[PDB]
Amino acid sequence: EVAVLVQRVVKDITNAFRRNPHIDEIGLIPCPEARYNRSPIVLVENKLGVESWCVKFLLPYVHNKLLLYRTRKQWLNRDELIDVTCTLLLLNPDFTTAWNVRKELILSGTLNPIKDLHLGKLALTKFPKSPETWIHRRWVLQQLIQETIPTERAQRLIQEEMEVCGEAAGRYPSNYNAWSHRIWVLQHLAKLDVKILLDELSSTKHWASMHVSDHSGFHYRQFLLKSLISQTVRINLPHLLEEEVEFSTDLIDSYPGHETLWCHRRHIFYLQHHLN
Amino acid sequence: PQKDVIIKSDAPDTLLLEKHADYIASYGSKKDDYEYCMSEYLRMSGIYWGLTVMDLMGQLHRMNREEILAFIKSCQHECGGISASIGHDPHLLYTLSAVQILTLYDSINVIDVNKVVEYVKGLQKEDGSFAGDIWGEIDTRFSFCAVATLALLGKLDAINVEKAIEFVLSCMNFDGGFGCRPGSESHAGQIYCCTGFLAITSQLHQVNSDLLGWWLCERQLPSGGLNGRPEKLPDVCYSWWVLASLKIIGRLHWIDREKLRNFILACQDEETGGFADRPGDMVDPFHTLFGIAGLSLLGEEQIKPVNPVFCMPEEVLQRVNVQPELVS
Amino acid sequence: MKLYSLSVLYKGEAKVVLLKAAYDVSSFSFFQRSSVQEFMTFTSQLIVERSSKGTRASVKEQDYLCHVYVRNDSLAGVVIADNEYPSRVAFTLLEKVLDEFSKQVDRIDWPVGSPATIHYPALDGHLSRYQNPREADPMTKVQAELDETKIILHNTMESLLERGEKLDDLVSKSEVLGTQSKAFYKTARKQN
Ligand SMILES: [Zn+2]
Repeated sequence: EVAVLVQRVVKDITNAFRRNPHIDEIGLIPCPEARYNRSPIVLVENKLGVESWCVKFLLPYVHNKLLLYRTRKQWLNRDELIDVTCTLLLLNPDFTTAWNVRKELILSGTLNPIKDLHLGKLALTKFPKSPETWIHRRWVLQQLIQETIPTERAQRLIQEEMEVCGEAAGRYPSNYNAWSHRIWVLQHLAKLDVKILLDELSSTKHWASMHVSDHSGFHYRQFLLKSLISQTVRINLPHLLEEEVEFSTDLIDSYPGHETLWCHRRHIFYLQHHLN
Repeated sequence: PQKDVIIKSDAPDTLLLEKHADYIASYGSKKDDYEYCMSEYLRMSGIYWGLTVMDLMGQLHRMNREEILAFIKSCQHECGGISASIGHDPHLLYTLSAVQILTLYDSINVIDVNKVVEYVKGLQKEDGSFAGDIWGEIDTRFSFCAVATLALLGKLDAINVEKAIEFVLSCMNFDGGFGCRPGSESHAGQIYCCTGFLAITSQLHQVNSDLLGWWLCERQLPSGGLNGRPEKLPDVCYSWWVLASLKIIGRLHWIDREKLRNFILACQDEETGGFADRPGDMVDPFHTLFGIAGLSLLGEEQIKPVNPVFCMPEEVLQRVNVQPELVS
Repeated sequence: MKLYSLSVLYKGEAKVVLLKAAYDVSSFSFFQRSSVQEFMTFTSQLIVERSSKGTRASVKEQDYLCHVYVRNDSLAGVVIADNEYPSRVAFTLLEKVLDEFSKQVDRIDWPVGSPATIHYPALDGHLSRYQNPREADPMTKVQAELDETKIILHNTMESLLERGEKLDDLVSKSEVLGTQSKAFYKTARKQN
């Protein structure tokens, strides 16, 4: 009867997306024991929650039933696969195999690549540092190419990544994996477009003012300026450096004792000295 | 105030070698299916941490030898690579973890050596980079995992060594540090891989030992501990990666060894044993290795000399004749 | 650069009494907001309970940075922020509140004060007004006062505690924290 409980929840989770497509985040609530005839998953408005007593029995079941599919010990239906990989990655996004199974389904024309971008987006709200989610997302994004200005549909995709990279950086202090992926997008998806590179500078000017001691965030600042030099030989590049060195000085005079602000200043100074 | 931990007066200040061996031996004994499934995606590395930390303390015999060797054999797939556990997909991280374990037990022929090398070859790209698996994830860790595995197999030249070095040196930033990809932020972990890479391939002369060492030394906080990046709390795992890198580039004498030693010892658990990341947090076999290996580099006589590149006992790597030259 | 808590408290000879508080739990995850809000109230009581009348301290642990001003009289004030938020700037906001609070509520209503009895809707506003220190009223009369006053620092919450008092025992025996919060504290620390 314990196996019956689990099949109910994975339906309740699958149907939870039928309830509301745009789910904000997935969390965890401390319910020491099961509530009577109440599904362990509880969604209020946009948010989705999972009771603590559920994780003890659900996770090892779905984990086991995916290894059987990998060892050819039990055949799972096409729709069963996208349902067991779904509930696994909402509990443990670091499961490489679970992502790889979806990598196969997507490439076989079974699964829609966008559904993983919506799944990963939910995985980054509970596990914002989990590298496998970022690793998988890089593979999906590069797969969405090839079925000098990027396509408008790609421009909507790039700005979409800028939002999930920012929120993931806002849930964990100096998220290396989040900013490293944000840089990776500009390198392949944006091709270091001089247009987007400038717009992203102003978008992160406020974050740096509200989030110092974040070398990962300030490195993104450095990466933007470096790429602006690699494109030229429009907007005056030294003028941008004049504004940034003053912007950094403003934050040090305001908030002292941050080595990121000092390391950032040195990195800016190096860009100024190497233009002559 | 600057971001740093505060070592208390009642904090551990002596090496508890016995309670560390008993912790690793008793770990995994608890039938916790949840914790197993939650960490099965890195079990091959989890055993590597467990075995290596025991062999450093001369207690490797307390571990089940046959069961582990039988586990690794049934983890190797048809494509040659070795997965983290039974049923998982093969990867360089666990291919390296497997070989490292098979090197400790001197049972490298449990797994087809030839098919392993062939798996590493196919992951190398045209530029010289390496992928984690067949899906093509690019990272400098995988460049390290590649040459580290092949060096323990005696077949390093099997890959394009010339282009492999060419890619790693392109990941060097301004501060002298390394990142995941060319242009990525400098990270102590990726530096540990790249410095270890250039050590095996014998290219440490193309590394600014002064500038890179300067970056690594700036990671030492007033508590004595080390962090991975600026404005980060000190961490034992980071304390090892920064320490080992210094030993590689030949700038180990710059940091305060006595302060760092007291930081690592403070992360001990006088009740259960093992090392945590910071004094007070929960311990785990992961940090237990880097805590022991960290003290070994500082010259702890109760612990066997550890190799900074492979994170393995020196007596083990002396047997298989692999000891890359370090900077004087 | 955020302000997690901002509460005005009274300290009698029995126990510290809650008067008026404002919480901004927008940064945390959705299902921890109900718990960590009670912890910022549980800590706020303990901080004032140990603080002597006529001092000022600041306990630093993890992400929390509890600033407190126990004035010469009975009442007090606790503001909790990040390690990123400036120390003395948090006291500029803290002193200004305790001044405008005494001009609204008499000394008679203080020892028997309550969040539902005290009329003072300025906390929910100032907590959002003073989020970014770049926008703050520069009172030089109290700023020159803050400079010549060194603040007592505490490395942990156990720094305030006695030699035999464990914080884990105060959590499970608290009348402020809930059963959901009591189960959250045991899950939070034993994990990381
Ligand atoms: Zn750690």
